[PDB]
Amino acid sequence: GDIRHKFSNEITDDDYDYQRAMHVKPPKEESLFQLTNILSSVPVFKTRFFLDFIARNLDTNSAVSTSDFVAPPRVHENSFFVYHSRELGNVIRKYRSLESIVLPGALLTFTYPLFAAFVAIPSYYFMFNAKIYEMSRRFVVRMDVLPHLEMISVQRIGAFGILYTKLHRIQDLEYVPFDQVKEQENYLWAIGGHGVDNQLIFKDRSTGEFFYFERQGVWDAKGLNHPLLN
Amino acid sequence: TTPRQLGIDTNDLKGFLGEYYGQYKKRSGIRSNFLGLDVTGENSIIQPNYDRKNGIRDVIDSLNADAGKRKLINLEAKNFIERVEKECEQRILKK
Amino acid sequence: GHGAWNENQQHYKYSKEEIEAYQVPMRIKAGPCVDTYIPLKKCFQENPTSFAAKMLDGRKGKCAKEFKYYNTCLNHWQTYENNSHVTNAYWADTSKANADGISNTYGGSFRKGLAWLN
Amino acid sequence: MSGLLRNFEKLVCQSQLSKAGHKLLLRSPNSTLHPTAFYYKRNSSQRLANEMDVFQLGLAAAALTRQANNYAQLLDQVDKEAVREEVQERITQNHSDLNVYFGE
Amino acid sequence: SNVDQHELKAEMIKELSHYYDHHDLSLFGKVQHFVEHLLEEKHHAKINTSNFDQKKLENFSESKQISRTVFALKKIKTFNHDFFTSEEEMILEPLPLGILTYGLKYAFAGVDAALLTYFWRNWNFNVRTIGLLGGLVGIQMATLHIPNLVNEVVIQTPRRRALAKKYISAYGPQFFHDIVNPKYDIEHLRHLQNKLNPY
Amino acid sequence: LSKYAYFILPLIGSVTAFYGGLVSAFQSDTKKTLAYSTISHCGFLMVSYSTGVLEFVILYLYVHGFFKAATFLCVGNVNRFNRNIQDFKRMGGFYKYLPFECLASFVCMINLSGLPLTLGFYIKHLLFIGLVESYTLYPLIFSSLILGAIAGVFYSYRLFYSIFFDTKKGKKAIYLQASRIILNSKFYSNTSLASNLSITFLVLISYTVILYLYCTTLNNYYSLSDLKSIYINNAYSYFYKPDYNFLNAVSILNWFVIILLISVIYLNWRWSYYYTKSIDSLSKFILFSFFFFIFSKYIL
Amino acid sequence: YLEPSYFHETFGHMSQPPKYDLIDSNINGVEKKLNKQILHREHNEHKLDGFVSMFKGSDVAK
Ligand SMILES: CCCCCCCCCCCCCCCCCC(=O)OC[C@H](COP(=O)([O-])OCC[N+](C)(C)C)OC(=O)CCCCCCCCCCCCCCCCC
Ligand SMILES: CCCCCCCCCCCCCCCCCC(=O)OC[C@H](COP(=O)([O-])OCC[N+](C)(C)C)OC(=O)CCCCCCCCCCCCCCCCC
Ligand SMILES: CCCCCCCCCCCCCCCCCC(=O)OC[C@H](COP(=O)([O-])OCC[N+](C)(C)C)OC(=O)CCCCCCCCCCCCCCCCC
Ligand SMILES: CCCCCCCCCCCCCCCCCC(=O)OC[C@H](COP(=O)([O-])OCC[N+](C)(C)C)OC(=O)CCCCCCCCCCCCCCCCC
Ligand SMILES: CCCCCCCCCCCCCCCCCC(=O)OC[C@H](COP(=O)([O-])OCC[N+](C)(C)C)OC(=O)CCCCCCCCCCCCCCCCC
Ligand SMILES: CCCCCCCCCCCCCCCCCC(=O)OC[C@H](COP(=O)(O)OCCN)OC(=O)CCCCCCCCCCCCCCCCC
Ligand SMILES: CCCCCCCCCCCCCCCC(=O)OC[C@H](COP(=O)(O)O)OC(=O)CCCCCCCCCCCCCCC
Repeated sequence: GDIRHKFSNEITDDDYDYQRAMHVKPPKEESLFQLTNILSSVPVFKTRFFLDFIARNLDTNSAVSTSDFVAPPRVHENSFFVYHSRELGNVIRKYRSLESIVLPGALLTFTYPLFAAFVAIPSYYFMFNAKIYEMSRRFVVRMDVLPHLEMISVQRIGAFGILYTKLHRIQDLEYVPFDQVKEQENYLWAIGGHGVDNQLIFKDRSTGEFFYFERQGVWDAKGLNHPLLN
Repeated sequence: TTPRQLGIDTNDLKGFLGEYYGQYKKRSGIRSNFLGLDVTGENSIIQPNYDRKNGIRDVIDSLNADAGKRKLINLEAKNFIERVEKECEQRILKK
Repeated sequence: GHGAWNENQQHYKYSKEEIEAYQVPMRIKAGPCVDTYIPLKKCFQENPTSFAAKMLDGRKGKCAKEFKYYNTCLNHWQTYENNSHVTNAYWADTSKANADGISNTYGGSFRKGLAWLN
Repeated sequence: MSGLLRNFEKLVCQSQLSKAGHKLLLRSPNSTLHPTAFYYKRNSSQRLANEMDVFQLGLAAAALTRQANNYAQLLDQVDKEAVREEVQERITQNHSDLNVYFGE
Repeated sequence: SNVDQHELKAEMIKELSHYYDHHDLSLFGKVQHFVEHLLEEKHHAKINTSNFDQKKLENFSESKQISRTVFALKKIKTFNHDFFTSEEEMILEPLPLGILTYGLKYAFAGVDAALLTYFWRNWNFNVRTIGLLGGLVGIQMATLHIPNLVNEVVIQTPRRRALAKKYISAYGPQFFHDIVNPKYDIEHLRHLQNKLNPY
Repeated sequence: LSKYAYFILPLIGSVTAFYGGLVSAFQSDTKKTLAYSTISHCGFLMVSYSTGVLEFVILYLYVHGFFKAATFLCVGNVNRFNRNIQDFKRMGGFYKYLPFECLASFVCMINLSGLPLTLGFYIKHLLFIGLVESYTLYPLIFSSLILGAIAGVFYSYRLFYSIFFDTKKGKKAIYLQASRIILNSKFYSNTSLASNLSITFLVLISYTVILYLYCTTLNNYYSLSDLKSIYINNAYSYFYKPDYNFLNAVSILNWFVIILLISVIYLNWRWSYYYTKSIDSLSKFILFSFFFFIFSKYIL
Repeated sequence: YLEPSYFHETFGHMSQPPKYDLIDSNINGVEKKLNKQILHREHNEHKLDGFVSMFKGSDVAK
């Protein structure tokens, strides 16, 4: 289908190579100034000092997951875990941790803390509260079941990243269809509800508190099949 | 926020502001005809009204008042600096 | 030397005919810096320069001797026009300004924004 | 996980978590794994039986009994009578609450 | 007899510094400003110059003479601003900093900010990391001075020496030696006029 | 010397600015968006004339005309490629098919819509410098002006992103007819070489002329020709020697624009594989900005 | 680079990289000390003179 070879003055892949920065193509050759080429050529990086620095001073392999099955430490000696959040929980934790550094730092650094607060207030109330904060408040970091109490312990991220666990009776749990809450909280689901599952929302009737479960969260087959939850 | 200092330049009072009042002071539009005809101003559909105080008069008066206020502020600042200098000189002398 | 900010190096006041000759825009003619502006314009006319050079030169190159006087006069003119020398003092210390009123006329109505409560 | 000029010897390896029955207990801040005081209502607008369940009443009764026993030990180990009056009043209140809850 | 100008100016400074020498600072900025004012240099209204008399001009080896003439030119410029032309003023001033210096400073700031962000996010705070941060900040602060020193020692220095030689030829060593001597009348220095300036 | 002009020009100008800006921001068609942006800029021009700095009015007129023309040409090329469909709801992934148009539109839009560190920021800055405060309806005038000024960001972002870098929403034929390998050649292009050269030269000349006007007017040495007007507004005082009050007041609008930019950038309206990583990137940006400011101001 | 006004009015004046001349290093000893003190006094007096001149010169233009 290509007829570029029929003309001697036609453009060539050698001419198109400059588009590899703006265009994704599999590698063809390594330039002299690439990081890989520089590291493999310069003998300094081959030094055992640099090699040991790379080996030690960086992300460790211990924290790297090694299996598709995860058994987190039991919250209680008699409880068994059911659900756990991997990435969104960590992201929310880090985001809420900013309240322990930016806020005191902002107070002690900004020339006009009142101006900063006046700017932040409407920012929080529009496009931020429903965006992240309410979703985090209703987010379930981890869920375990205590059979002796016939209860469920739910872990949540609080202000400044503090983690707190609360107990809810299984008899007080109900399923809230997304249709009953979409109109009430359209904005929340509009801008911040993407991370959590829309159709798997539960709430505690006694306390009227919701439970949002991450879409990319790990569930335990045994926990789901346990007779207490069925 | 607080209101800003805006108005006609204090160095150009003789001009846009000056001519506006100068016209009403001159009242040149109701002078006698050069040929001696009994006709004069106020005898046409478009006629002068030099006893009028509406229209842009309010805006001109506001601009003039603002310019005067700014000049007064500058004069008060000058008096303040002179007084501070005099007080410092007196304190130095009385030691 | 030792002249006021409105006077120029030569202490020469230009007449109306001279202003018309070295025609000055009404924007400048309204202010008090005509005497310091005219020498700068004459220097620029004698040594024309590109707009890029004017923008990129912080000392106006050749026409620096007159530009010093012109800049001083312009600073004084704008400061007195906007009453910024008093407004900045009140902003820096409203309480002290009221204690020893720099200008009661401005002090009685000045009110810094609640956001700027340094 | 990530660090610079740091050693992660004390870190729990993911191999143990992947393994089942690893015998690991989690201690986290602000963890309340006991429902005591959840259903303890000092003043009830109606009968406690109507509003609460046998489980809740039993939890409240056990908590009250433990507190009353501890205050009885306080009475036993305390000498001054004036200080003992507060302990006696607290014990009486706990006994009344326990009696009503157990009757329900 | 008459009120001393230096004493009057010192009193006026004490009275009016709050207006023309005050900015808006945060709590940390105010604390730093307080520390600086504690470890400041007092505004000596009067300086006793009757103890150091002079040094004989013959002592210098005609290079210290040029350096002292450079200092005299700086003093003249500081006291009266109409003495020197635009080019001479530019020569006497420190050479303005450039894109290289500014980009180096902001790259240092960026790397430091990235390191702090990483440390906070991973909770990687310890003695070694704190020491590394301190050392890196100190090295960056020391390096930020290097461009200015290089400029002053390479470009400005020969130009200032040439200007000093020109002015020595114009006036004579004893004039700038007298100016260098602190007993020189500051009012006379202010009212001094430059032969080499067309004005 | 017109009382009616004094009362009518600022109010109508500000109302038109707000209306046009918001309608353009909410608009979905390229030509309609440009038309409503033109209405908003006409309102801003009226407000500037009410302020009474003819130099500022001329600068605003020049900037708006040049960059509006350039953006109109770019969107015309986009529409011609999209087969006369001017709505960008059927436009997606056009960055590769119209490479020149993408970057030209980026530059033209950042200049047109008043954005920080752009040639079009100074016109709005001078307008707000010269805005008068003796108006009886000053509250409404100022609020409308602020809303209209901020509205530029939304329409610029929507137009640029939806036209070029959004998911492919157009008909399959539009992409397939041009993606055929047979078309691969040194002459391949979805636009005209003459069109590209004309747009490039227009942008260059507009930049040069705007710089010339800025040097003529806003420089310390005023070198503009006589305007044949004897009315002096004193607005240049706040451009030459601004006070702390106004310097901090402008920061309010600057930070409003900053927050709106952050919203249009980091706000998610649809589920994506990058939701969590986007939140993480927002956190990283916030913390890094804080630390960078700390080091720049205090630690050096 | 050449128009940092936006940065100044949006983030404030950041710390400026060092900029100074080594002319004072030419002289040494009591001479250097006295000259440095005189220069510092002159700088302070110049700032005060500028402030007072700005305040006083309001009536220069008649
Ligand atoms: C009109 C009234 C106006 C009022 C305005 C009020 C403004 C001021 C608001 C103050 C907010 C105070 C926030 C406290 C944050 C801690 C909360 C808490 O207990 O959380 C524990 C949390 C969580 O504790 P944890 O127990 O869950 O776990 C410990 C930490 N991890 C999770 C990592 C294991 O811990 C922290 O976040 C510790 C933070 C320590 C550092 C705090 C200060 C940092 C900023 C210093 C100043 C700025 C930088 C200076 C740099 C100088 C360089 C030379
Ligand atoms: C006193 C009560 C507590 C107040 C807490 C502080 C507000 C809430 C937390 C704000 C965190 C974000 C700080 C970003 C600082 C950026 C640098 C800066 O200008 O700091 C000094 C300035 C203030 O320092 P300043 O007061 O010395 O500045 C001089 C005064 N101005 C600027 C007005 C001329 O910071 C701000 O202006 C911050 C305003 C409040 C922001 C509120 C949240 C909206 C932004 C979302 C986060 C991402 C913002 C990214 C910005 C990137 C750059 C445009
Ligand atoms: C209360 C404090 C005083 C200030 C009062 C005013 C409050 C703020 C009012 C902001 C109104 C902004 C309206 C923008 C409309 C844009 C419409 C558009 O093009 O489509 C949406 C486009 C997106 O278009 P899109 O094409 O990407 O997708 C559209 C998707 N649908 C149709 C489903 C919605 O942009 C946005 O989504 C952004 C707008 C929403 C977020 C607004 C955040 C406001 C933050 C305010 C910060 C205030 C700081 C403090 C100081 C303020 C005063 C100085
Ligand atoms: C086949 C030929 C095709 C046409 C070729 C035309 C080429 C034009 C190239 C330059 C165009 C863009 C110029 C820069 C943008 C405008 C800048 C501006 O406003 O001016 C600032 C400056 C003005 O000067 P200044 O801004 O540097 O300041 C002057 C300083 N004072 C005031 C003190 C004197 O102008 C320019 O730089 C523009 C160039 C000068 C004017 C040239 C006009 C005569 C042209 C002669 C060639 C004729 C060719 C005929 C071909 C016929 C074909 C049929
Ligand atoms: C790398 C890709 C991602 C980058 C995205 C952008 C990140 C923005 C983060 C903002 C955080 C909040 C504000 C804190 C910093 C405020 C800086 C400021 O106001 O300085 C203006 C300053 C004000 O300086 P000034 O006021 O002293 O005077 C400038 C004028 N002259 C030169 C005549 C003295 O303007 C500058 O000169 C800025 C630096 C220009 C040169 C930079 C070269 C590259 C440096 C390395 C890259 C740095 C990237 C980070 C962003 C840099 C922005 C300039
Ligand atoms: C005995 C031996 C002693 C040896 C002593 C010396 C040792 C070497 C010291 C220097 C080198 C340190 C090691 C190299 C890696 C440093 C990485 C770093 O600084 O953090 C990157 C961090 C990544 O994000 P993070 O949230 O931390 O995710 C963790 C992923 N593992 O980044 C972030 O958090 C994001 C920050 C950026 C946010 C958006 C802005 C983008 C631009 C940032 C540029 C920063 C880099 C510098 C350039 C500045 C100018 C642009
Ligand atoms: C005058 C106030 C000025 C601003 C003060 C900011 C304080 C920040 C620290 C707050 C610490 C306590 C948090 C409590 C959370 C909770 O569970 O709060 C829960 C409660 C209850 O909410 P409900 O009534 O809806 O259930 O929150 C409230 O009642 C409202 C308080 C909101 C606090 C928001 C804190 C984040 C601010 C973000 C600003 C914009 C973004 C800035 C950049 C990242």
